[PDB]
Amino acid sequence: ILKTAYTFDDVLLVPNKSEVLPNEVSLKTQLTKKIQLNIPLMSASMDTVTESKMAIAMAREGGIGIIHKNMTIEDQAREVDRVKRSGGLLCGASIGVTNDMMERVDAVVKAKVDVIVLDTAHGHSKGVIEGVKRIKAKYPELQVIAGNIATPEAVRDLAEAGADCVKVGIGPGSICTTRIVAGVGVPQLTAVMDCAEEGKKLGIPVIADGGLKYSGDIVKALAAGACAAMMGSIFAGCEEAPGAIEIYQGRSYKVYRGMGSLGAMAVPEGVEGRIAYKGHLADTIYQLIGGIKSGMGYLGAPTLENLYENANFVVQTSAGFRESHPHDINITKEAPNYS
Amino acid sequence: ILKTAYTFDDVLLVPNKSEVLPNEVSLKTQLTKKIQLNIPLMSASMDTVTESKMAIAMAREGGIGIIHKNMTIEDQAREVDRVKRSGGLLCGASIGVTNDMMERVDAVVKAKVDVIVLDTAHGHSKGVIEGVKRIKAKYPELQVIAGNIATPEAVRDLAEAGADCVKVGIGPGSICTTRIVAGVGVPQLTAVMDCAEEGKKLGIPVIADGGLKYSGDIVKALAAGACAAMMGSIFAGCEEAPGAIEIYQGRSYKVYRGMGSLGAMAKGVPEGVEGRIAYKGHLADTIYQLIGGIKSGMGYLGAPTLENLYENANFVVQTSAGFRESHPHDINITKEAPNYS
Amino acid sequence: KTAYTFDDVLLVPNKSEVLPNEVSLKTQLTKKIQLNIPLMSASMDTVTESKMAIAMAREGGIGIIHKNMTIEDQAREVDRVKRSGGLLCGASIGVTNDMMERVDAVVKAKVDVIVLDTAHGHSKGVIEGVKRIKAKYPELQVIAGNIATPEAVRDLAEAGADCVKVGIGPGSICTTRIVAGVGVPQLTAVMDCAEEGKKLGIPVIADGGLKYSGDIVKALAAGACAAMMGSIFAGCEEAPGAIEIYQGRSYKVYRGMGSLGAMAVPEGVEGRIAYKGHLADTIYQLIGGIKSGMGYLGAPTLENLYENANFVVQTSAGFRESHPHDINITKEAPNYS
Amino acid sequence: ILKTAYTFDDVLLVPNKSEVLPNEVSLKTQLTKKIQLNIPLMSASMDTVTESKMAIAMAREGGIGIIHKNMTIEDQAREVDRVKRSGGLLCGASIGVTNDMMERVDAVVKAKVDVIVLDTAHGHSKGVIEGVKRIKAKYPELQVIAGNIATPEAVRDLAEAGADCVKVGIGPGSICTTRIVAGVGVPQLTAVMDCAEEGKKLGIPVIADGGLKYSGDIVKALAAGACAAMMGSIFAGCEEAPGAIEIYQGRSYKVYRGMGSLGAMAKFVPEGVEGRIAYKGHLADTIYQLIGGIKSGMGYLGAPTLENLYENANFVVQTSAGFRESHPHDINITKEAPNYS
Ligand SMILES: O=C(Cn1c(-c2ccccn2)nc2ccccc21)Nc1ccc2ccccc2c1
Ligand SMILES: O=C(Cn1c(-c2ccccn2)nc2ccccc21)Nc1ccc2ccccc2c1
Ligand SMILES: O=C(Cn1c(-c2ccccn2)nc2ccccc21)Nc1ccc2ccccc2c1
Ligand SMILES: O=C(Cn1c(-c2ccccn2)nc2ccccc21)Nc1ccc2ccccc2c1
Ligand SMILES: O=c1[nH]cnc2c1ncn2[C@@H]1O[C@H](COP(=O)(O)O)[C@@H](O)[C@H]1O
Ligand SMILES: O=c1[nH]cnc2c1ncn2[C@@H]1O[C@H](COP(=O)(O)O)[C@@H](O)[C@H]1O
Ligand SMILES: O=c1[nH]cnc2c1ncn2[C@@H]1O[C@H](COP(=O)(O)O)[C@@H](O)[C@H]1O
Ligand SMILES: O=c1[nH]cnc2c1ncn2[C@@H]1O[C@H](COP(=O)(O)O)[C@@H](O)[C@H]1O
Repeated sequence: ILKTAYTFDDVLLVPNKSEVLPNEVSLKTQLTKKIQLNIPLMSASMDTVTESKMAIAMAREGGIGIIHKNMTIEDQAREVDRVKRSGGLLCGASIGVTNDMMERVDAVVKAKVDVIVLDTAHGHSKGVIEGVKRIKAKYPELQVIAGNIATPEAVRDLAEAGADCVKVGIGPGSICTTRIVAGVGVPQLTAVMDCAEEGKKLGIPVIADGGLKYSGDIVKALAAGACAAMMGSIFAGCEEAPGAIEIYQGRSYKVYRGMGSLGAMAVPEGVEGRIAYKGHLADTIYQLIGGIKSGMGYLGAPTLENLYENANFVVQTSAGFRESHPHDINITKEAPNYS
Repeated sequence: ILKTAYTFDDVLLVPNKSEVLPNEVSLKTQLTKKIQLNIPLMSASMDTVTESKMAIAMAREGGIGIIHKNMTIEDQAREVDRVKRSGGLLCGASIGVTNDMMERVDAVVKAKVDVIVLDTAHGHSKGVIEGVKRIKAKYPELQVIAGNIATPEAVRDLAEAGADCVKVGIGPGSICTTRIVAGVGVPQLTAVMDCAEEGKKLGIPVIADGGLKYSGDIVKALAAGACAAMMGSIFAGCEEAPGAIEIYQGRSYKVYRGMGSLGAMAKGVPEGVEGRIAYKGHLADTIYQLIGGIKSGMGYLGAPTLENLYENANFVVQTSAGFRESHPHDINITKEAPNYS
Repeated sequence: KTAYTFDDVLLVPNKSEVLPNEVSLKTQLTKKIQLNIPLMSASMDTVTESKMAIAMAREGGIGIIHKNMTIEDQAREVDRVKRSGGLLCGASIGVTNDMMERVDAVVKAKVDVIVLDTAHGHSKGVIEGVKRIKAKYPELQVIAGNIATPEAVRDLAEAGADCVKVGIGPGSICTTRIVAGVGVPQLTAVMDCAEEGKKLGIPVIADGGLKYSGDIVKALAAGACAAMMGSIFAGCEEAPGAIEIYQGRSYKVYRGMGSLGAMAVPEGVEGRIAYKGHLADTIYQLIGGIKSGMGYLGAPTLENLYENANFVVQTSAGFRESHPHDINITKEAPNYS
Repeated sequence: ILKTAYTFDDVLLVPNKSEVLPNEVSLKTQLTKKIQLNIPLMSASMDTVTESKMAIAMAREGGIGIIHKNMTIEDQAREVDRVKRSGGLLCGASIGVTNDMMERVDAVVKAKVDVIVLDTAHGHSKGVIEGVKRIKAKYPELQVIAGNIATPEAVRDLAEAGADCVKVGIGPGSICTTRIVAGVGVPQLTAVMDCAEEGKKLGIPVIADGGLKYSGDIVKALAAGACAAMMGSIFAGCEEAPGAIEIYQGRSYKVYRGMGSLGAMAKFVPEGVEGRIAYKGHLADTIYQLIGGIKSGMGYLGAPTLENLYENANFVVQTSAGFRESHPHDINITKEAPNYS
């Protein structure tokens, strides 16, 4: 009708002439204008992904973790404190549009938090916009990420409110049912391209949040203009993630649920389930890092800015999708970076 | 060849700036120019969906039930009389193009019915047009819904026949095999927005009938210009629905069949199937989930009213790959969700 | 260009003054051959012989006897049909050395229509075939297949063919598009050939890929004078072969004429299909479906169907909406699955 | 975003007028200007696909096999020698970009190799262009194939580097995960078609490598303009391939793995997977079916030669439903088909 939007599986990157080996690329990126990460990875702010244990591991990996707000204000400030009490580690906290929102900001700021994430289901709303201005009035130097959005117009209005960064993604999450119960959402790839274009026109970087399943998907997001990528599912199985280990018919599992699921709220827009135990975060990141560098090797990109400036996309069909994945083969040895 | 028509699964709505919250929006819709609903929901006129018990619950919930015509004229009048006697409640009655069509209409009008619906497989037929013209000639004050159509040309013809509202949908039904056995039909979303646009010019509202699986599908149908959504499958497993609770493999199910199926025809070539649907419980609990999802969508599009929703709605087309990520993926769902399965 | 098959498209409802019990299914197969209903059984060694061809003509269609037998045997099969009242009968010939001997035999048996069935109808061998036959028998009705292009219609109509069979690859037992990579999606194929055929006053037969009665309507609306089917009639008692039981279920062997078994590099497969029972009740569901379809388009005649037919394309999501969904079917419909 | 790119399964070939029978067509092709093959088939340079046993079988069958480089320099030169001394047989040898690459080239040339393949994940790079130049400057008469690429620009750079032949394919391999872990690649048919077109302007042939499952897939590649087709999956299950015949549940299998898999590389990040495929018996039977399938295709398009096949070939695009129609459907296949599974 208006246009057809695409997600990550609809698209492929086209190989460019390369004069750079995968081990020669640099994954440095600017999260906000005052905060630089060594790798463009962020762990999701959920009660089953990121607490003290995960945030410390991520920051030590060159990324950053966002402490979830599904706890008391006192507890969250203590979680942030733990991360800051172990070296100069970057740490983020989650803030929501509520009645005690400023009291919550006051606590984590005193806990010396680096970045604040103001995430609601609908970022392009009166609550979020006025909320950002209200936070930027008391703490002008505090770095603020707002979300989530899916349109260029939302990027502009959030920038006007004083946001330093915006989170992009309405519906792509593996645990998300927003597009099903509300019928609302924009396919993540198109959403990232449209928002990053407007973002680079105003000087405000964007974050690709949700829908990422493979390392190659991250390369598509980074080549679409995203300054960083947020994942829950990929990190939820890691040992650094909250929750106990469950054994189900010989295999090991970890629980994983959306912040809009029934259990987390204790009308839902998320589900609740389990994912396979992956082990330590370091091993997951290694395969992710290696895959991205390999991708940037194919495109001749030494940095992430060169990746974006010289990336060409092509659309693939259902048949092309089957060709991209391994096919007509009975896999006997599982790979660390696939399935 | 002519064009590409889309269904609900094909599209998604784009979020607008929002200065409203889901608990602040109004769901009041306008069925006909005289009949107003509090929520744009109505139960399908099917022998396994809407009887007096269901029609009562639908009305008290803010919507309206439509009594099916698979029974004697005397019995259908009694079903309506049961609904209207228990409080001042809205009620609908189904009429078909038959020989005793007018006498069936005569009976339900005597039972103080609010709206008549001339539902048939092919609404854009001579029998319906001449049929509506007779009902409107005898009862000029009686509100008439006529279906089913799928093209704007049929909207012009039925409205010209005197209809007050039209019902859209040929094929979308969960129990429907019309598109398979006849090869005839139009994907419901394209069908709805085509007819609603034409009906908007003539001032005749349209009804999105069939094909709605989740609460988000309704939001799409309302944004496409429909004034109300008709559903059979969603309500079929509810307590207020006709039929006994049958147990299959230790789970509770109710029988749900098509009006054009083999079983329904025997009651009084098939274009429907017969099957079972899980028992969902009381209607209020199912309506609550539907309303909540609809109010969320209107919160996302920043629309306080159903009209404003239609005025500022932007659809985007997703592929089968986009359909995958739109649903939950890469996770073993263990806990149960009230609005997803 | 992207070409479509039957499941890609849907017919759009028109204004209707006619009812399904009033329509007419009379069609003109050739110029001087007409059927009461536009259905014909495939000339396959597991579908059509005298018993099937007799049943087909009695219902109002016509069956074509397969050529996978001796010239004497196929001549007897035709006679067995012709003896059983004034019943229509068809016979298939191929581009062979004794093709003229086979033609002479079935003509002597007073067959009504002949069909040259080749994998590639648009070839030198088939054009010579039609032209050589029409020289000896200017009054013998000839169908020629298979083709998929309008150019092929022209070249075949100019050879003296009375009708052309359309379909390369849609067959349920076919692997041509897989082993050769050649073919055209049947709907676009019939639609393109039908338009060219109307210009020349030559009818086209939609052959292969027909699963439901709605699919048959789509072909007729595209401009096909008739529809040929193997799979829908394969499991019937009137079809050749014996009933084989496999793990409790009664099946009949159905196989492509280009499979290893029928040849005794294949372009067909050999499989089993469920026992459907008598042909009469299958036809009753097909005819009634086609009637329903025509009623939706306000078409009293087949030629009126084609003139006012408007197609529309659906996605794979619209496909899942067209079939019955989100319900556990407990009773098998007589015309669906 | 650019145009949409297609896979073999996305398209079909339109039949042409034909005066030729499949038994009359010729399958001769020029792999390079100096090298001619009786049949346009190649085996992949992989440790689970091609060694002297396979190369000899491929050669005797009219094609050529490329010895892989997962062995020492003395071992590979030894394998090449076995093929050359067995009879007047063609043989290829695979080379990678390393410090000992010129030493390895010297060895296989001394073994009288016919063609060198510079195999790498990304042929369009500084390393490969320098390699082709460094080799050609020392061995001007030696035939050099370069890959892998997927763009016409890469063709020009390789041709300008001195390459005699270009291998295309980024990610279509059956055991490949490059498009999944790097998100990089081009659907093979579009790649082959683009690279062949640029090749025709320059006068340099292109190989279609990977993603071929059926004989009909090969025909599309050849019609797109490729000079030959390189296959791993189709050949790896044969007896002449390396690796023992493994058994599982009364069914005999063989091990087939990608050269970028964890097992073949022997921390690292893999771009391939290891698995198992069915035992197909002898290569002679497999080749016979592939040849027969191509001869059939050429007869459909009225093409007596491969060059005549490319010139009058018309492609059409099919949807998902067309894909279902193209394959066998609604039938329980009982007997085994020698060219379909
Ligand atoms: O709050 C939720 C659902 N929800 C979630 C959640 C979080 C992330 C993604 C999806 N849903 N978490 C919740 C926790 C409690 C209650 C409702 C919740 N959804 C909406 C929907 C429309 C809105 C319009 C304007 C302003 C806010 C709106 C909020
Ligand atoms: O004859 C068959 C295969 N075949 C079939 C068959 C029939 C219909 C559809 C597909 N295949 N039946 C056969 C019976 C015996 C031997 C081969 C057969 N295939 C071909 C393929 C290309 C041709 C090009 C020019 C002239 C004739 C050509 C024939
Ligand atoms: O009557 C039914 C089938 N049918 C149904 C039904 C109702 C809704 C959706 C699908 N089918 N209910 C029936 C009850 C009795 C007999 C037939 C019935 N279908 C048709 C089909 C084409 C028509 C064309 C012109 C006029 C009327 C036509 C009717
Ligand atoms: O070589 C591999 C991975 N790899 C493979 C392999 C072979 C064929 C297809 C895919 N991958 N085989 C390997 C063997 C050892 C180590 C890495 C290997 N990956 C890449 C990816 C992008 C590059 C860009 C410029 C230069 C070199 C690049 C290398
Ligand atoms: O329950 C919810 N409903 C919808 N989206 C959610 C919910 N919980 C988390 N998300 C989003 O999904 C992202 C992670 O999804 P995933 O990594 O693709 O599994 C988070 O960073 C949030 O943006
Ligand atoms: O048997 C039938 N054949 C075709 N459509 C039907 C039949 N019975 C009911 N319908 C339609 O399908 C609607 C309900 O389908 P659902 O709510 O989408 O499951 C009804 O309101 C009718 O419009
Ligand atoms: O072996 C074969 N290979 C390819 N096509 C075949 C073969 N046998 C029959 N056909 C075609 O397929 C049609 C029937 O297919 P179906 O109706 O789709 O089952 C026949 O009328 C022939 O046109
Ligand atoms: O591990 C790998 N990763 C990616 N591609 C590979 C790998 N190993 C082999 N290939 C390619 O895949 C081709 C064979 O794929 P197939 O014929 O589709 O099985 C080879 O000729 C190589 O071009």
